[PDB]
Amino acid sequence: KILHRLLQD
Amino acid sequence: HKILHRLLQD
Amino acid sequence: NSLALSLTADQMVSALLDAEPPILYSEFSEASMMGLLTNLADRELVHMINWAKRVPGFVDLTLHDQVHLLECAWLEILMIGLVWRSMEHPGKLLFAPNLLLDRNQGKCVEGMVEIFDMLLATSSRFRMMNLQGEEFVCLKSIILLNSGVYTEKDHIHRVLDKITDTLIHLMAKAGLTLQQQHQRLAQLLLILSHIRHMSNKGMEHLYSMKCKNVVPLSDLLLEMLDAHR
Amino acid sequence: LSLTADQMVSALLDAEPPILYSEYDPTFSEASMMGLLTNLADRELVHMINWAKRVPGFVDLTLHDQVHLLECAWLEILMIGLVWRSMEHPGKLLFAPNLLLDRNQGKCVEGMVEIFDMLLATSSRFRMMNLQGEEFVCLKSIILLNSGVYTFEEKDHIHRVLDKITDTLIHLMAKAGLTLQQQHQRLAQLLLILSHIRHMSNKGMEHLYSMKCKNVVPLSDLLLEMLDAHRL
Ligand SMILES: Oc1ccc(-c2cocc2-c2ccc(O)cc2Cl)c(Cl)c1
Ligand SMILES: Oc1ccc(-c2cocc2-c2ccc(O)cc2Cl)c(Cl)c1
Repeated sequence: KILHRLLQD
Repeated sequence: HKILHRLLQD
Repeated sequence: NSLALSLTADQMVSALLDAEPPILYSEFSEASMMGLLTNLADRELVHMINWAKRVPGFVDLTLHDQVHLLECAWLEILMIGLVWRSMEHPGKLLFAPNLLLDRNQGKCVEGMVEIFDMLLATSSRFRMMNLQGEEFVCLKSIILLNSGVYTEKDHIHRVLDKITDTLIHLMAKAGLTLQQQHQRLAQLLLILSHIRHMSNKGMEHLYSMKCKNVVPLSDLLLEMLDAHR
Repeated sequence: LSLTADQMVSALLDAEPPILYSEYDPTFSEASMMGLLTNLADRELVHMINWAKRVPGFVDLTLHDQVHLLECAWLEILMIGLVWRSMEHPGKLLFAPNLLLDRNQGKCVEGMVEIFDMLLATSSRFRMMNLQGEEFVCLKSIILLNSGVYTFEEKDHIHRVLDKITDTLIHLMAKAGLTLQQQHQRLAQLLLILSHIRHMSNKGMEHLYSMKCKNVVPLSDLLLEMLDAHRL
């Protein structure tokens, strides 16, 4: 999931 | 037409 | 030309209460269940149109405007009524006194099981927020006027403002502080956001059953349906 | 929760994302025109998720809850931002400072015209209601926490956060010289807009699923996975 990555970026 | 017209009048 | 604006908070409550539609009855495969719900929903629409007239300010509108508001918010009002009827039946939807269904019961019609969860989550939300019937019939009317007013409209927003005054008055009598009054007001109106989303998710399912032609749908429920396309 | 109304306002204002630009040069039909909208929405989507991190109480939630609330409300937030920007341009939607469109231009994409009129009506409502920035950033954050709070259990904390934002709005209206009745009426008028904006997102993302199957113009990978949240 792309969104999952950013939320922990 | 629309049946809604009839019911809003009766 | 006001009529509805001259009312007091008490006269507004009693008007909405006395106008409330009755709780109808009904007489499980996919077609079996979807047939009963279609039958029931068709009969509830007729009573709602009478309830619409007996709402302060609604009769003041033109015929085309009344048609507009009902065509956009008929499914919401059907749902918020369904939601409140099944408010004290946790995990169950009270479509009719002789027709109570559960989550797994709704899976007999795929696509419908998703709507069940949202319907249950809303009644649970109402049950947990301890929604009152006086507060309910206001939300019911707010949806009728608000859901489509964007799609002298100034008068409707005057009525919407006055209905809001009723809730504040309804909460003030209940002994809720000024802070808790506008906090509960926010919570109630934010359900209408969810309720709207349910209708759109529900309006989509009905169109599917129309194209599927598995369940013969009432042509009245058709003219209400294809008004969203 | 331990924030005053003023600190709440500043936090939401400080967290505000830039408006960003598109790649529009008048040199032009129904494709890329929807792709520039796709390219623009994709870039704004990224600022949104870094904006959400600066929203009070949001980072306290689990990662799964953050993924959830965004997947349901990513379009509502983009649209309320689009409306907010298009406020001072009656009959025109300001997607970008260099990208300004009206109804007849939205007709280039079939079915999109219906969404254009609703976006115009919402901005026409904001302008008629004289919406202010401080009120906007609250609604912007309210949508974030409410549009997926019952699509889910000790996260009732979200409601406490929501109630704190409602305290902020009332605090703002009380400073604008409004009476208690006026504060309540305005509060209702603002929150009833969210009912419309939600309806626009539900219809709007039904159009995105349409442009998906109609492979005329591919969309962003993040946008696809984001779209794969209401379709499931
Ligand atoms: O009185 C009714 C009957 C059905 C529903 C309902 C709730 O979700 C979906 C439906 C439904 C199902 C079939 C149909 O033809 C029409 C509807 Cl509305 C409700 Cl809310 C009230
Ligand atoms: O920054 C933007 C850009 C576009 C939109 C938008 C509004 O309605 C529909 C869209 C749209 C169009 C194409 C697309 O791929 C994605 C979207 Cl969201 C918005 Cl709201 C903001």
